[PDB]
Amino acid sequence: MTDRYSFSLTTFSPSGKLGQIDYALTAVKQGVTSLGIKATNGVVIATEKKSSSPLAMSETLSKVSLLTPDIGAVYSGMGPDYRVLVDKSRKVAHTSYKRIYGEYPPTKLLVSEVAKIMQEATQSG
Amino acid sequence: TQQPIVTGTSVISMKYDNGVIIAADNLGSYGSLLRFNGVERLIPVGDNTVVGISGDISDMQHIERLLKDLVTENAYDNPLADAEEALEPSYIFEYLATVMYQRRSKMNPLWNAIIVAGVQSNGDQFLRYVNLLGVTYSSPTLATGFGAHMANPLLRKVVDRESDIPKTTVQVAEEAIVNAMRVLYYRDARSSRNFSLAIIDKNTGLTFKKNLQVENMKWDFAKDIKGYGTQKI
Amino acid sequence: TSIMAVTFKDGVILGADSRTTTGAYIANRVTDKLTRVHDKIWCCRSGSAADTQAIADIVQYHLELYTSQYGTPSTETAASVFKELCYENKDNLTAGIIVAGYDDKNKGEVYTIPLGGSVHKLPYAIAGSGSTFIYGYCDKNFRENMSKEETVDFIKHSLSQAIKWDGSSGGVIRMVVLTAAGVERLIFYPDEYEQL
Amino acid sequence: TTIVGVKFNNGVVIAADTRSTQGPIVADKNCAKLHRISPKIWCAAAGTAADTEAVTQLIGSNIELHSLYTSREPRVVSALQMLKQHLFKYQGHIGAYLIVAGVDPTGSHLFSIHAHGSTDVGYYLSLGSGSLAAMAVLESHWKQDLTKEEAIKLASDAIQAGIWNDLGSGSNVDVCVMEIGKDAEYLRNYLTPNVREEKQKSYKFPRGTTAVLKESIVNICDIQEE
Amino acid sequence: MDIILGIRVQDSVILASSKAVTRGISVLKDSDDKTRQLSPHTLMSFAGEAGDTVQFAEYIQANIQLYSIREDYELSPQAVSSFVRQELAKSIRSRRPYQVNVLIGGYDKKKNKPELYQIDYLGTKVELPYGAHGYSGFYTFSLLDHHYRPDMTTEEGLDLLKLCVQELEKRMPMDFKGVIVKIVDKDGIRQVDDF
Amino acid sequence: MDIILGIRVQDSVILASSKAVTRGISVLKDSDDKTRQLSPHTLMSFAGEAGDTVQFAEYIQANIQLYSIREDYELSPQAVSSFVRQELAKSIRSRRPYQVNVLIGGYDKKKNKPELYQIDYLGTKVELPYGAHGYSGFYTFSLLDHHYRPDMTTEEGLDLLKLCVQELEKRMPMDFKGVIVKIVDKDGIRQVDDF
Amino acid sequence: QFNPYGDNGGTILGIAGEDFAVLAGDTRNITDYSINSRYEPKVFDCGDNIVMSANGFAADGDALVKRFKNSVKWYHFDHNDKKLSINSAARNIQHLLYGKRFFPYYVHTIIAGLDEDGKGAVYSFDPVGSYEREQCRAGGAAASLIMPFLDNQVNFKNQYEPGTNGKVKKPLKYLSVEEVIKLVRDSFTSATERHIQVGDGLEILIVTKDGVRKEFYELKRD
Amino acid sequence: TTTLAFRFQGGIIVAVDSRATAGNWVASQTVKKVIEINPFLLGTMAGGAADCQFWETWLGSQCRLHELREKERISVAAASKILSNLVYQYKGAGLSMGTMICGYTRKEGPTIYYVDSDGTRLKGDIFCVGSGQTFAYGVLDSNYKWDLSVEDALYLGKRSILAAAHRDAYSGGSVNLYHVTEDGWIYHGNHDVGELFWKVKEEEGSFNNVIG
Amino acid sequence: SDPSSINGGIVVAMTGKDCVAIACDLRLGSQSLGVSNKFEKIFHYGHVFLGITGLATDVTTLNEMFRYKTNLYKLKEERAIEPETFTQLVSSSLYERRFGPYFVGPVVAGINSKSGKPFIAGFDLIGCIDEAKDFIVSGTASDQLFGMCESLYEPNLEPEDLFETISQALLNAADRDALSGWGAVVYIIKKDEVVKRYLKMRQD
Ligand SMILES: *C[C@@](C)(O)[C@](*)(O)[C@H](CC(C)C)NC(=O)[C@H](Cc1ccccc1)NC(=O)[C@H](CC(C)C)NC(=O)[C@H](CCc1ccccc1)NC(=O)CN1CCOCC1
Ligand SMILES: *C[C@@](C)(O)[C@](*)(O)[C@H](CC(C)C)NC(=O)[C@H](Cc1ccccc1)NC(=O)[C@H](CC(C)C)NC(=O)[C@H](CCc1ccccc1)NC(=O)CN1CCOCC1
Ligand SMILES: *C[C@@](C)(O)[C@](*)(O)[C@H](CC(C)C)NC(=O)[C@H](Cc1ccccc1)NC(=O)[C@H](CC(C)C)NC(=O)[C@H](CCc1ccccc1)NC(=O)CN1CCOCC1
Ligand SMILES: [Mg+2]
Ligand SMILES: [Mg+2]
Ligand SMILES: [Mg+2]
Repeated sequence: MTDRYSFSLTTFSPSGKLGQIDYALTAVKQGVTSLGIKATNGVVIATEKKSSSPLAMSETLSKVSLLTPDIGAVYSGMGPDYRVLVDKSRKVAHTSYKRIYGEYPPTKLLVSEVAKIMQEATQSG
Repeated sequence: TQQPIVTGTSVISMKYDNGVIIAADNLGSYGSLLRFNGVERLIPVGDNTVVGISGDISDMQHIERLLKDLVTENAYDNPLADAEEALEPSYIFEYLATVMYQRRSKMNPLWNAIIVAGVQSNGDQFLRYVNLLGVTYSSPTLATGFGAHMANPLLRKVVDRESDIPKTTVQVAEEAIVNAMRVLYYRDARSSRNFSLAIIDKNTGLTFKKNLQVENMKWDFAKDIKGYGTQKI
Repeated sequence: TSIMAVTFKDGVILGADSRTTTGAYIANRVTDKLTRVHDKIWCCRSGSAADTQAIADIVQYHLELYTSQYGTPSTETAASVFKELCYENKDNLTAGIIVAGYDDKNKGEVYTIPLGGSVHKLPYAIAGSGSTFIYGYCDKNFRENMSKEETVDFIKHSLSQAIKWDGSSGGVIRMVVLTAAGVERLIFYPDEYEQL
Repeated sequence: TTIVGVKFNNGVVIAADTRSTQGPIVADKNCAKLHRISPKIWCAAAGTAADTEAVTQLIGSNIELHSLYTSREPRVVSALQMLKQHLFKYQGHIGAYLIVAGVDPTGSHLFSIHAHGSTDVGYYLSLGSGSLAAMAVLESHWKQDLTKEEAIKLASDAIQAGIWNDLGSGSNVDVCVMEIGKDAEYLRNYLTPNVREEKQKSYKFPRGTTAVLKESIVNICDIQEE
Repeated sequence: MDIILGIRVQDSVILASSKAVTRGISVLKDSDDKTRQLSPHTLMSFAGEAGDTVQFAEYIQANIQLYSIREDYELSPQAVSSFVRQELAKSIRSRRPYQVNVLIGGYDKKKNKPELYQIDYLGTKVELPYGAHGYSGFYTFSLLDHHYRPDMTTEEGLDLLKLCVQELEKRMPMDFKGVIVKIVDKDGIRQVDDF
Repeated sequence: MDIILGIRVQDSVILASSKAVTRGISVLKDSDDKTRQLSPHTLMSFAGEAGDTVQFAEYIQANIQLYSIREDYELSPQAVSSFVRQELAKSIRSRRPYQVNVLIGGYDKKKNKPELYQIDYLGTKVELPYGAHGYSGFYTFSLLDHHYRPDMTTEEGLDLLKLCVQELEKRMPMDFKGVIVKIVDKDGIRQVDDF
Repeated sequence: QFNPYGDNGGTILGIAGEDFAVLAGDTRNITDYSINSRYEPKVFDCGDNIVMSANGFAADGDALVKRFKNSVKWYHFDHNDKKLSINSAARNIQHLLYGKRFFPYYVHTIIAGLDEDGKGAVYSFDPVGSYEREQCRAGGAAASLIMPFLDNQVNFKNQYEPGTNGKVKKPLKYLSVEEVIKLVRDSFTSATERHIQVGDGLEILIVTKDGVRKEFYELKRD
Repeated sequence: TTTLAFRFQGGIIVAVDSRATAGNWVASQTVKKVIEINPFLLGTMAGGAADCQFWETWLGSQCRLHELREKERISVAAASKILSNLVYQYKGAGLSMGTMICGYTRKEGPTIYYVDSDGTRLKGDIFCVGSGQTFAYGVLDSNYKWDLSVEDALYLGKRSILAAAHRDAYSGGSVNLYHVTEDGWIYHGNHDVGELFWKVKEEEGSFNNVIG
Repeated sequence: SDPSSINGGIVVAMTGKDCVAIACDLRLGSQSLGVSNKFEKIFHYGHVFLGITGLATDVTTLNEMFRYKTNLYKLKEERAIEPETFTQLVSSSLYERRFGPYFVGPVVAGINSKSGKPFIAGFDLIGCIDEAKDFIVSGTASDQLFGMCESLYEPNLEPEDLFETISQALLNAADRDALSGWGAVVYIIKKDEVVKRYLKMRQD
C-alpha cells in the first residue's frame, strides 16, 4: 500500500526526444478538431460535439469551459484529462491570484499557471 | 461594596403634553430564578410623584421606607403639608440623588437605578434619572437596564425632542409604553408578563394601574421555523 | 434551556422551550432545539448552541453513512456516536444532549448524555438549566406506558413550570412525537400553557 | 454596527449602517457592510472588520468554484454550512457575526451566524451593537406576508433605530433586495440622513505659509534609454 | 543607601560609610555623610530606604541630646544602643515601619573600652568586633575573619579598612563613590579627611 | 552586558564597550571584550542577556566569514547590517528570541566612507553619526548633540569619547570597569591599548 | 467589585478674547454605547460673571460645580458681597479638587470669564487641581481632536508670513466674538463626525462686561 | 520634565522646561515650573503637576508665616526641611515630587537643596531632576566649572534644558531662566524651543544629527 | 510594552484635484529616548506610495516584503502595480498573519495611471481596508490627525494648496504628541511628476 513511483516516467531517449510528450501529442492529433480566432473587438473558440451515442445527452458534456468571467478554454485530445485541468485551472486562478490581488488574473498569467501544471506532469515522479 | 441579590429589571418612562407616564414589571429575580412574582416597583409619593426603581430589591425596600419617612417628616409643623408646602417631584429627586452619591462616595452604594416621574406645582412635567453612582440626567424619555437599549428607541420615535412633547397625547404615550413593555417581555430574560403603570397628569392627577398584562403577542410564525439551517421538517 | 424526552406506550416524545440567550438578552425567542439525526432518531439540545449544532451535524453525517452501508441504525447506536464525540472532546465542549428514537423492535427509547460524556438509558429524561425546577414535579407525575394524550400533557405541564421559574427558558413549547405512525410536530403558545 | 434581515412575499432584504470604528473614533463614515458571496447570496457583517471581509471572500471564492464544479447556481444553505464549520474550527477567534440571505433554486432564505459557529433561522433578524434598537422596531412592526416595499421600509427603519440610538452605528443606510426570479438589487446609500452642514469658515491657507527646508523631484520612472 | 562598615580595635571604633546617593538611573550626590553624632563619644551610621534613614537618625539624635541636657550626663554606648533597638523593635509592628539599618560606634568613658553595635531594621542587636549591613558583609566578614586581632592599633585598623574598601571596589557592581571614615575614641569623634 | 557606544567621524568609526561582566552580587571579570570582527573592515559590538550575546555574535561572525570565503569578497557594512537586522527580526517572533542589541561599525572600501549602524533586539536598524544601547544613551546623546561635528579627526573623536566615558563614570550607578576602544578605518581594525 | 467611577463622555471648549470669553460644551450624555440624554446642560453660570464646566464623570462634575456655586455664595456672606475674581475662583477650585487628592473628582474642569483688567480669561484644571491660565483649552473625550486645531487657529502655531522663507511668524491677534464662535462651531462639527460620544447639541455661554449670554446649535444625532 | 539648578562663582543658575504631559498626550507647552517663594527663594517642580503646585504654593505660605513670627527671612535649609518633613508624613500615599529649593541668605550664602516625595533631602552644588535629567546632566557636567561668567552660566543652563527638550519626549515647550544673587532672583526670560533650537544650531554649530 | 507605541510616528494622506499627498514625521525612539531624526516612513514601488507607522522593525520588514512582491509582480505582469491592486496585496499579506500580526498602520497613496483617478487607503494591523475619498491618518497621534484633517480639509484642492493643508495637519498634530515629530516629509503626487518637501518644525 505504497506509492513507490518516485522516479520520472518521462525521460530523454538517445536522440534527445522526450517520448511520453511526443506520444501525448499523438493522442492530441487523434482528438476532435478545435480552433480559435482573434478579432479586433473579441475572440472566438469552437469545436465539434462528437457524441459517443445518440442516447447520450451531449448538452451535459461541455467541451468549452468558463475558467474566469473573461477567460474561456477549449481542447483537443483526452476529455477526462481536460476536465481535471479545468478544475485545477479554475482553482489556481483563485488561490494564486484572486485571493491575493482581489481581481481575476490576466489571460497570459492564468495560461502560465496551467502550463506549469502540465510541465510538472512531464517531470514529476 | 456588595453584590445585588434579589433584583428588578427595567423601569421605562416618557413625557406627554399634560404629564408623565412610568412603568415597571412585577418581578423580583434571584439570578436566573424568577423567584418573586408580586413585587411592586413603582412607589407613589403623595398625589404628584411616582418613583420607579430597578436593581437590588432589599435596597429598594430601604428607599421605600426613606420616602415614607420623608412624607411623615414633611407633615411635621407644616399646616400647608397638603397644599403649598407639599413634597414636589424635584424635592424627592434631589433627596434621593444626594443619598445615592453620598453612598457611592462611602464605597457602599444602594445598588439601584431610579426614575422619579411627576408633575410640579406650576404644571411642569418632571422626569429625571439617578443610579448607584450618583449619575443624574433628564430626557423626554428615560429607561433603566434593558429598557435603555430597547424601550428608548421606540419611545424616541414618538418624542424625539422637546418640541414633540405638546404634540403627544396621553393615549399615544400610553400605547407606546405598553408596546415597549411587550418588546421587553419578548427579549429580556429577567422580565415578566405582569406589570404596573402610572400616569401623573396635571389635570386628572395620579392614575395608578395594577395587574396589567402584556397582550396581543405574536408567536404564530414559530410553527414555520424548523432546524437551524438545513433541516426541512 | 428546558428539554425532555418521555417514552410511552406507542413510542417517545421529545419536548423543548424555544429560548436562546446571550447574557440576559434573548437572541432567539423561536429557537428549534429538537433536531433530526435520522428519520426516527431525534435529539434535544442544551448547552452551547455552537457546540450542540456542530455535534448534531457530525452525528447526522455518521448515521447517514451508517444507513448507506448497514441499514437503519438503532437508537442505542445513535446515542453511542453522540457519546463518543462528547466524551473524547469533554475538555473543549459544553453540550447536554438527550437522544430519543423509535424502533419497531425496541419501541420508544431515551438516552441522556450530560457534560462528562457518560450515557444513561432512562424511561424519561430532563435536562437544561430549567430542569432543576421540575425534578420534584416530574418524579411524582411520571408513569410508564402512558397514552399519547397523557404524555403530551405531562410534557406540557412540566415545561410550563420550567419556563415559569427559569429566566433562561421561555417562548413556545415545541414537541416531536415518534411512533410507528410517523413523525408529528406539535407547538404550544404562551396563552395556552401559562394558564395551566 | 447595526445589520438586519427581513423576509417578504417573494424574497428577502438585508440592510446595514455605514459606520466603522476604531476605539471611540469613527474610522470610516461610508463603510460597505453588505458583502456579495455570489450574485444572489449576500450578507451583512458585524464584528471584527478584517475577519468579516476575509471570511466572506474565502467562502465566496469556494462557492464560486463549487458552482462551476456542479453546474448549479449556489445555495444559501451551502454558504451557511461552509461559514459555520470554518468559524467553529477557529473556536470563536475569527470574530465574524453575519446575517446571510439569498435566493436560489430552492427558494428564498434568511439566516444569522455567530462567531463561535452557531446558526439560526428566522423571518426577521438583527446583529451588532445596535441590534437591540433594531430588534425593538422589528418586534413592533413586523407581520406575516409583507410586500417588497413594506420589507425595505421596515429594514431601513430598523437600521435608523440603530443609527440614532446606538453610538456604535451611524451615517447611512445600505440595502440589498433579493427577489425570486430577478437580479439582486444592491442599493448603496439608500438613505443619506447625516450630511454635514457647511462650515462657518474656509481654512484654505495662503501659499507660502509652511516653512520648507529642501525640494527635489522624485524619480518614479524606470531606467531610461540612451 | 549602600555600604556601612564598622571595626572595633584596641582603643577606638572606626566607621566607614559610602558617599553615593543614587536615585534610579542617576547618581545625585558623591559626598554624602551617612552618619549622625548622637553624643560626644557615640556615632551612629545608617543605611536603608530613602527618607527613612535620615528621619530616623535625626530623631534618635534629638532624643539622646535631650537626655544629655536633662541629666547633664552622657549615656553609655550600651544604653544608647538599647534605646535605638527598642525604637526599631517598636517600629517593625507599626503601620509603616522604619526601613533603616544602623551601626553604633562608641567609646565608653567609664569602662575605657571601644564598643561597636550592629542593629538591623527589625531591632536585632549584636555587639561585635567588626560589623557590616547589606551586601558589604558578604565580602568584608571573611577578610576580617582572616586579618583581625583584638589588640590592633587605630592605624592598623585603618589599613585593614583600606583592604575592605579595595575588595568592595573590585567585586561589587555598584559604584559607591568611596567612603567617609570616622574614628571614635577617648578624645571624641574625628573625620579622616584623606582616604 | 552594560555600555556600548559608537561614533562615526570623518575617516573612521570608533566603538567603545565596557569591560565588566557581573552576575548578581559579584563582578566576575573586568577585562571582557564585547565585540567580534565580522570582516577585516567591519566590527560588531554587542550587549544584552547573558549567553545570548556571545552566541549571536559568533553566529553572525561565522556566517559573514563563510560568505567571505565563498565569494572571495568583503560584504559592504550596509550589507552586513541588513543581514544582521533580518536575523534579529526573524528572532523576535521565535520560541525563544535573542535578547541582544548591537552596534556595527564599518569602513566601506568602495565609497571610502565610515558607517555606523545601531540595531536593537527587535531588528530596528538606523544609520547614525553616533549611537548607544541601553541606559548609556540617556547621558551620551545630549553630549554628542553639543560637541559632534561630521568633519572631526580620529583623535578628536577619541577626546569626545573620553568626555562620554567621564560622564558615565560620574553619573551611572554601576561600576562598568572602563571601556575597550577600537577604531575601524581604511587600514582595518585596531585596539587603542591605553584609555 | 464595585467601581465608584463612570464615563459620561462629552467635550468642552474655552476660548479667551480681548474683552470677552466663551465656554462651549456639547449637550450629549452617554454610558458605554447608550445615549442617556440629547440635551443635558454641562456648562453653568456660577454667578460673578464666571462660567464653569466639569466634564468627565457627570456625578463628580455635578458635585464639584454644586460645591463651587456654594463657595461663591459663602464668599459673598463672609466678605461683604465682594465680587469673586476669576483668579481667586481658580485658586479656590484647586483646593476643592486637591481636597480629594486620594479619592479624586474624575473630571477636567474649565472656567471662563474676565480678569480684573476686563480682559478675557480661561483657566484649565486637571482632576487633582493643577491649573493654568490659557488663551485656549479643550477638555473631555474629543480634546485630542480639538486642541491641535485651536493651537493652529487661535494661537497661529506652525504658521509663518508668506515670502519670509520661514523666519517671521504669523503675528498673534485677538479674535472677534464672531470669529471665535465660527471656530467653536467648526471644532464641534468636526469632533461630532469623528468621535462617537460627541453630538446632539452645542451650547455656548459667552461672557462680556454686560453679562452672560447663551447660544444653542444643533449637532448630528448619530 | 527637565529642571536643573547649579551653584557657581556668580551665584545660582536655575533653568526649567515648560511641558506638561498626560501619558503621550502633550497637555501643555506653557507651564510655570518655577515658583517665586520670596525675592531670595525659588522652588522647582517635577513630577505630579498638582502635587508640586499645591505643596510648593503651601510652602510659600509657611515661609511667609515664618517671617511674620520671627521677623526674619526663612533660611533655605529651614524652607526645604518644611517641605521634606511634609512629604515624609505622606510617604506611601503616592505623592510624586522632585524639587529643588534654591536661594540666598547672608548666613548660608547661595544654597541648593534637592527634596523628593520618598523623603530624600540633599544639599549640593549641582542637581538635575525629572524624566530628562540624564540629558541635562550630560551637557552640564562637561562644560561646568566653578568660575563661569554670569553670561556663560546662564547660557549653559539654557543649553542643558534645550538638550533635554530635544532628546526627552516628555520635556519641551520653552526654557524659563533664573539667576540668584546676593540681591535676590532675576528672571532672564522665556525662550521658546521652536526658535531657540535653530538659533543655537546655527550659532554654535551643534545638533549635526538633525536635518537643518 | 504596547508594540504600536514603542517607537512612535505618524503618516497622513489626502486627495486633491488630479493629485494626492502623503506625509510623515521623522522620529524613531525607544519610548522617552529619541534615537533617530532621519527615520522616514514613506516608501514607493513604481508610482504607488506606501506609508507605514507602528513598530519600526515591522515597518522595515514590510517595506522589504512589498518591494520583493511588487518586483516579482512587475516581472510577471510586465507593468507596474496600480494603487487599487496594491491595496488588496497589502490586505492579503497582513491578514495571513492574523494570529501573529505585524504591529503596523499602513497607508497607500497614488494615482491610477490608466483612469487618472486619485486614490488613498488605510489599514488596521490585520488588513481591514478603509478606502476614503477625503483623507487617511495613522500613528500615535491619529486622534490629533483626525481632528486636524476633519476641520482643515476641503475637496478639490490644487496641488500647491493641498501641500499647505496636509503640512499644517501633520505639524500641529505632531506637536501635541510626545512620540511624534523631530522633522517631517511631504510628497505631492501628480500623474507624471512627484515633488518631495522636508518641513521646518520644532525639534522637541
Ligand atoms: C437557554 C439555555 C437554558 O441556555 C439553553 O441551554 C440554550 C440551548 C441552545 C439554544 C441549544 N443555550 C443557549 O442559549 C446558550 C447558553 C450558553 C451560553 C454560553 C455558554 C454555553 C451556553 N447560548 C449560546 O450558546 C449563545 C448563542 C448565540 C447568542 C447565538 N452563545 C453565546 O452566548 C456565546 C457562547 C460562547 C461560549 C461558548 C461555549 C462555551 C463558553 C462560551 N457567548 C457569548 O457571546 C458571550 N456574551 C456574553 C455577554 O456579552 C456578549 C458576549
Ligand atoms: C462599528 C460596529 C458598529 O462595531 C460594526 O460591527 C463594524 C462592522 C465592520 C465594519 C464589518 N465593526 C467595526 O467597525 C470593528 C469594531 C471592532 C473593533 C475592534 C475589535 C472588534 C470589532 N472595527 C474594526 O474591526 C476596525 C476596522 C478599522 C478601523 C478599519 N479595526 C480595529 O479596530 C482593529 C481591530 C484589531 C483586532 C485584532 C485582533 C482581534 C480583533 C481585532 N484595532 C485597531 O486598529 C486598534 N489599534 C491597533 C494598533 O494600531 C492602533 C489601532
Ligand atoms: C513633563 C514631566 C516630565 O512629566 C514633568 O515632571 C511635569 C512637571 C509638572 C508640569 C510640574 N509633570 C507632568 O506633566 C505630570 C506627569 C505626571 C502625570 C501623572 C502622574 C504623575 C506625573 N503631569 C500631570 O500631573 C498632569 C498635568 C495635566 C495634564 C495638566 N495631570 C494628569 O496626568 C492628571 C492627574 C493625574 C493624577 C490623578 C490622580 C492622582 C495623582 C495624579 N490625569 C489626568 O488628567 C488623566 N487623564 C485624563 C484624560 O486625558 C489624559 C489624562
Ligand atoms: Mg448612532
Ligand atoms: Mg523631545
Ligand atoms: Mg512631539
